[PDB]
Amino acid sequence: IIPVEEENPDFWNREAAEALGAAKKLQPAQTAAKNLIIFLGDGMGVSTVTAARILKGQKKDKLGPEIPLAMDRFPYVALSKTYNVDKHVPDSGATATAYLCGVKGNFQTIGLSAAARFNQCNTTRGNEVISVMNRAKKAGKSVGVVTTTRVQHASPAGTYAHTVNRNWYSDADVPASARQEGCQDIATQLISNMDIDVILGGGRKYMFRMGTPDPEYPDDYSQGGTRLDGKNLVQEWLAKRQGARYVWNRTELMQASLDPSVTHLMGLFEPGDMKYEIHRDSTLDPSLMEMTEAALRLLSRNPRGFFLFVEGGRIDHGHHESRAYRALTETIMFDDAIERAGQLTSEEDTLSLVTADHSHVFSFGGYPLRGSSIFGLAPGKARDRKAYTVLLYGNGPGYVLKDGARPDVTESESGSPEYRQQSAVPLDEETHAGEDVAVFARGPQAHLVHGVQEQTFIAHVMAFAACLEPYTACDLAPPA
Amino acid sequence: IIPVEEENPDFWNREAAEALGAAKKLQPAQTAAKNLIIFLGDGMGVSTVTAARILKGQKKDKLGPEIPLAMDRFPYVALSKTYNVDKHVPDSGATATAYLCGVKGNFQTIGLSAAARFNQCNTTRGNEVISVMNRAKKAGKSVGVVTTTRVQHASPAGTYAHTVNRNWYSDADVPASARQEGCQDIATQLISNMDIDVILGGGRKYMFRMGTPDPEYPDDYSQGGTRLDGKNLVQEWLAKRQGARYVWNRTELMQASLDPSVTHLMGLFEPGDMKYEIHRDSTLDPSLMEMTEAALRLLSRNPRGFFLFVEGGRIDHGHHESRAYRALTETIMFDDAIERAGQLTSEEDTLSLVTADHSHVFSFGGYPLRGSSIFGLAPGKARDRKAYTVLLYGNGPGYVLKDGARPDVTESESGSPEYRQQSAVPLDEETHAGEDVAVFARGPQAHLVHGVQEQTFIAHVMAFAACLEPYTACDLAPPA
Ligand SMILES: *[C@@H]1O[C@H](CO)[C@@H](O)[C@H](O)[C@H]1NC(C)=O
Ligand SMILES: *[C@@H]1O[C@H](CO)[C@@H](O)[C@H](O)[C@H]1NC(C)=O
Ligand SMILES: *[C@@H]1O[C@H](CO)[C@@H](O)[C@H](O)[C@H]1NC(C)=O
Ligand SMILES: *[C@@H]1O[C@H](CO)[C@@H](O)[C@H](O)[C@H]1NC(C)=O
Ligand SMILES: [Ca+2]
Ligand SMILES: [Ca+2]
Ligand SMILES: [Mg+2]
Ligand SMILES: [Mg+2]
Ligand SMILES: [Zn+2]
Ligand SMILES: [Zn+2]
Ligand SMILES: [Zn+2]
Ligand SMILES: [Zn+2]
Repeated sequence: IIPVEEENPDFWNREAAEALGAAKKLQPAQTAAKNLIIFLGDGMGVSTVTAARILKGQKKDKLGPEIPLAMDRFPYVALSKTYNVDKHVPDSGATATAYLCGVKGNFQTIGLSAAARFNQCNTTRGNEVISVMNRAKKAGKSVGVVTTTRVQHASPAGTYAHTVNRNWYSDADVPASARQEGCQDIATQLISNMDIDVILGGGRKYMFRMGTPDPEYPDDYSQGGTRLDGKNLVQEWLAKRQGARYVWNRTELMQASLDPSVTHLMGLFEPGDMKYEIHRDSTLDPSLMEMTEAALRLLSRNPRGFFLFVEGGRIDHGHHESRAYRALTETIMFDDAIERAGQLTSEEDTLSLVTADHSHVFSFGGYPLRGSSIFGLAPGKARDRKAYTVLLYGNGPGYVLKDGARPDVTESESGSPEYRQQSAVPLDEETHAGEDVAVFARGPQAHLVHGVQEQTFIAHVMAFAACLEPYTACDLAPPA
Repeated sequence: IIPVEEENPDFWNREAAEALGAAKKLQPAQTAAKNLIIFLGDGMGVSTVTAARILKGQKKDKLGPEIPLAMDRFPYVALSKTYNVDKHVPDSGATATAYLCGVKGNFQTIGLSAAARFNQCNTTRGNEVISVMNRAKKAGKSVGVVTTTRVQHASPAGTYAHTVNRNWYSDADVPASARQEGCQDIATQLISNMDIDVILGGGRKYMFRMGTPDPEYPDDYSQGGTRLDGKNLVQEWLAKRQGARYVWNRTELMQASLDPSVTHLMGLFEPGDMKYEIHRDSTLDPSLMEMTEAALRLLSRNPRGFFLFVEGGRIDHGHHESRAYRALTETIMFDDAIERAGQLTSEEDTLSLVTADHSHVFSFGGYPLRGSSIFGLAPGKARDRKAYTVLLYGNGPGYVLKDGARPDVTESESGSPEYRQQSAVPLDEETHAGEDVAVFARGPQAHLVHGVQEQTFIAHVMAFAACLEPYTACDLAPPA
């Protein structure tokens, strides 16, 4: 559909004139950031962002691509180079080390330099690299970890842990030799490595001993505690903090977030990862947006400021399933959380960065008409005279041969929330992609986010902006 | 391979400290641009840029992803939204209208507002939108069009033409009704619409009448002239310009580019598009880099400055064939041309933008090791126990079923210049992609290139920077 208003060149000339005016008004801050927020869209590459924008635009009353995402409104953009030291196409652990600790590492390790080796406990020590969140805490700021995955998953773990193996969620996962050598599981590291004021997401199970019924699924044993060392880490965490509260559901989160004197809040809302937003029980579970507001309620009380990590952690998972519907709906909720944080904080004193850890082999093609669904079919048949989707994957589990050929697909099918887009190569899981991802930035020192940078730049600019870390001699005036 | 130096966190800390220093030194110009250069990588999306960087890095003596492209060194980056008014995934014609005329248009039209309709000659008039190159010429600047495609192809045509149909290369292509209605073929528009000082690329055939032997392929009739109206457009062009010279080979280009008193230069080096760089006859044909130097030699003589359009036009073509080897080698040559222009011009007075018209359904995945060839196989077999490549396409002509299944592939095969990477969907041509592309910018007013913008922004910032177009009342000091 051709929007009549866009047929007039003045429509475009007006918009661009407005764009130039706004571009010209941009000025660098001379003041430091009181607060730091990194929003991490896990797997949210450039193709995911554009596709998400179109979907969200249509979710509203619009044609799609012309409607900005909240992240699109951020003034400063850079491209981030995501390679790990040992692999061109990275994982979440070693990219976390880069954008949270400012040092690149090897695939599947977290918070360690590339002198460490994956799954070799005895290469750990000396190679720990401290996150900017850790450094923010050392400087007196409150710190928060918020994600739709397990809080012990690779991305949030980058804020606090150091491990040669991202799979070491609880002691149950650590080989005896590594346990003997003192490599702690991530759940333990979560409560021991540093003080964290707010911890919100999934991952209940790793905190409790085997036999412990999950409170929300007391009749599904696979959801119960996993630990073999007898520890209740929630209880240990509560015991070492006054003002500490633990919640596992939305209503309790709500009460806690408004309760003055709740100073430490741990909200673990599923046994493992939180449900996709489309499957979320809105009585039992907070959305990402709700969790980030809950975090902000508590974190904003500290006069010295805060560091907050907010992850759209299941964007990635949607893409791995090659279910773009799940990837993009997670991305919209991620964008809503970004929008909400923007409503609850000031860019005068808060440096906010939105980025992705890496991308996916996700593409948006065919030649679909303006206003068409992102989940629709490309106009015109493929060379095999069957339809195909505008959304596709390079590889992954949507590769199908139905009696010896690529199957036709219909609009109703292509539009289903369970639909897996086709790929060129069958894999149980679609693969990450190695191309540059965006960094969006607003707030004090956001103008420093520019050009094409190593992913490590994200950690360093945030540390610099807040006068942390090796930049205590930033030469910045106090936050506005 | 793990580079030993990168195992030390100070490697990363040093680099990022250096990055912050450079970021902090960036200052906006208060002066206008004397010169304007747009480098257009046709089809050169974010995945193409990263893949190209890795290849080029290894072409040198390096592991790949850590080595900047010339374009990577540009300080300012924005994301450009490429949708056409009528289609989410655009073509080269209507994106040209956006980044060259500052107005979005409909798919397969050039230099027309979206009030025009494709292939409807009688919707043309009133809807012409004038390019910033045209406006630069009106302001006394010299102007140059340089590309590896036909100079009448959609992208260069955006600098000078206005047509409802990009396929109208010569009069031979225009229906009688449209000819009767006065819609001129692009080759005619090339010589008639405006004065152009330098025209370098392919497209000899459309300039000469049928029967005219091509000078370089006098024994292949399909390469001869196409025109039915009896016109020799080269002769007509030469006749209306003193100092005018026409060349069809590299040695003549060389002589002309150093010949003072050659004031107008038309170099048409193939009948149609120029050969891929890997197939270029270096005695007969100039590379893109060589052509852009030739252009700069002539254009730089004007004291009022110049506008130059330089296109890596066959990046796109490589991707359409799903031959990433051709796409990426074109991208490297495009980057070399950017590097060369940077050597021959000053960022004190030259605004240079590098961008793409749109992307492709090209992805870079698997989990390949550091230092591995971009054309190599992903480590580990696919779910069908056969190898797969790190480079893949969503759709296109690399979709193969060899006796009823996805064929295995070897390293020697994957690395061949003729190799087509696999896709999910068979198409004669791989399809453009609709995700945002990068804009890289350096020079006076380059800092205005920021955030997420409509593609039209590219035209407007360039016009603004040079105080052209509707921005004669820019409020800028004279060029430095
Ligand atoms: C780590 O332990 C393994 C297993 O015994 C051993 O082979 C290796 O040498 C150790 N490396 C270090 C750094 O001690
Ligand atoms: C939420 O958690 C509390 C325990 O803290 C429990 O009493 C309440 O029943 C829970 N709500 C639901 C709906 O399960
Ligand atoms: C263009 O010409 C066609 C063919 O005769 C006609 O149907 C149509 O109405 C014309 N449109 C305009 C704008 O004159
Ligand atoms: C280049 O063009 C000129 C005509 O301008 C011709 O005399 C010369 O032979 C050409 N060179 C080659 C190698 O064909
Ligand atoms: Ca729950
Ligand atoms: Ca030639
Ligand atoms: Mg994650
Ligand atoms: Mg082109
Ligand atoms: Zn990830
Ligand atoms: Zn992942
Ligand atoms: Zn194109
Ligand atoms: Zn194309």
